[PDB]
Amino acid sequence: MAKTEEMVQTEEMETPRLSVIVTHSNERYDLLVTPQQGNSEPVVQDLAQLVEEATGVPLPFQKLIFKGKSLKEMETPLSALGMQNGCRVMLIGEKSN
Amino acid sequence: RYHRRGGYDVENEEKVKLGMTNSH
Repeated sequence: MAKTEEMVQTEEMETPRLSVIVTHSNERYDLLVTPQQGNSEPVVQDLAQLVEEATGVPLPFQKLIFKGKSLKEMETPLSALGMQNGCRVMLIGEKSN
Repeated sequence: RYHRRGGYDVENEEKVKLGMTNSH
């Protein structure tokens, strides 16, 4: 279950086959990593957008607790935004869909 | 209810004695 040494998930414009595992209690959605930074290295709003765009749920309606940080516009440096193929993200609460 | 998998299958439910579709 070492989702790190892969780099072969869902490819996009800048994202080199990078998708994150968005889990919600049991529900899981595949969302592409936020680019416009450094391909494998996403932006600070990455973890925030990953869970948000995962099902179209506003940030204040969920609670992202993963990647060694919390949901926000900016928390921990990008270098700690899960330096891998998206990493894993989970939120506690509900989801607006 | 407009809640995909919340508490039960998807509706409000009256029994609510089986969290099989609580989130899964």
